[PDB]
Amino acid sequence: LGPQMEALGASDLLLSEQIRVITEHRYTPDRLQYKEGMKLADKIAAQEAALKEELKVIYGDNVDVKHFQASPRTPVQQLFDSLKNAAANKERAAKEAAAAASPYLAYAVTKKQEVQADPSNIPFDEVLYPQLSEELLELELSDIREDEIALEKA
Amino acid sequence: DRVLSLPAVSKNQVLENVFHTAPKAPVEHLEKMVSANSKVYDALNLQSKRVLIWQVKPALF
Amino acid sequence: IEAEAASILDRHLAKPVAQIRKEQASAYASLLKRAETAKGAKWAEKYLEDVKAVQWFDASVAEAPASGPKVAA
Amino acid sequence: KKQATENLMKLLQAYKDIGDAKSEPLLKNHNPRTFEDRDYPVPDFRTQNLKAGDVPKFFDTVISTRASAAIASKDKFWAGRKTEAEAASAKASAAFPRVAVPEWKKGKTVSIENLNTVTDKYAAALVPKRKLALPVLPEGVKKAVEDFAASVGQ
Repeated sequence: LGPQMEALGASDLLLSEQIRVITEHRYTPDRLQYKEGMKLADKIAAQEAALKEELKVIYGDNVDVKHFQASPRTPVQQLFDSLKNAAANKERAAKEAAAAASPYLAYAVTKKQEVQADPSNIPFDEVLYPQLSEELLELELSDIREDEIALEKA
Repeated sequence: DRVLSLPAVSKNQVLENVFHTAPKAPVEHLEKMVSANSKVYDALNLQSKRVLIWQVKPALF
Repeated sequence: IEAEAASILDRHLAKPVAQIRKEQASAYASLLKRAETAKGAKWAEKYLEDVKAVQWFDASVAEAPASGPKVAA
Repeated sequence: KKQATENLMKLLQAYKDIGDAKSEPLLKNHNPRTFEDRDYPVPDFRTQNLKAGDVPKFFDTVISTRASAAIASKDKFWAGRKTEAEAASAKASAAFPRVAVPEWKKGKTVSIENLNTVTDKYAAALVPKRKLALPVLPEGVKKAVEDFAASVGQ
């Protein structure tokens, strides 16, 4: 089994770099599913850059994106990461509105920060679109269920 | 031939047919109209440092 | 002149802004060096004296925009 | 271009109406797994005269045929959905709100009290249409409970 001795989410590598060592192990490069597996590792590495950039503004540059890919932060931890940078966010907006080029732009960098610093304005896709986030759950629950039917047949 | 009972459409081909277009940000309409209305402020306000009112209607002195 | 300016504007409103600013900065800078390479000609000194007088007009308006340019009174 | 954008916005309203009349899931028709036939007669490799290295290339072209026929069946859904919504797009309402731009008259100027209420309309759409009421503890009540613990000596 080799790389398949540990689960898809339960390694120490990031998920995009684990899909690569599972696909290199299960298939030879001749195969179709090697090509479709290395392309999936690009769609997941695209989601790990977009998660690094989303959390770079809070946890620094050594963000440890593996911890938040596996277990994302709850709506309460998104709140307490808003509030633990809000004092340096309200003071950055006040230092930028003072040095904005015109009193149109000075109102625009405070009105944007007055909306962006409120944690109730963080868009939760599960709160906004409830039928979408359940169906995005049943894309991965149906991918697993197809691997569980293959083992019940075996 | 157990692989022929798996769904032939890949996990990749799901993620590129479900997430086909990069979605429009909520804030990209603000920060694109604000930078364009900052030129409406500059040229056309009467308190801006670069008004066009002395360039298009020259003052009678 | 109304029909020429409406034709010049509609050709210009169909451009992206990055094209416009560098088409005009190319045309402004090419026309300065035609007045700067002109050695000692009276029109070239009067050309660059009026570029200095436009920049006075933009600077005098920036000091008080509800007033306008500053005249000697 | 204003009419093309009103046609597109009326089309995307027609897509949303006839997909909410049919009550279908959001991700169902964009998922090409749902257009795949699982009851296909599944060609047996033992009746196709394959040599030693030839079986994985047989498996790839049974898969990529059945995957191409599910994508091309998804395209036939959406091409039939398009003509269903373009028929209702022709009979539509076309009462959309306009883009908030600052009011500029012919020879007049633009007030900053109108440039700012336009910027309020941009930052009032930055709030989500349904949001978690994530409570920040104000300092008016976080000190009225801190010193109540400090009057007891905590």
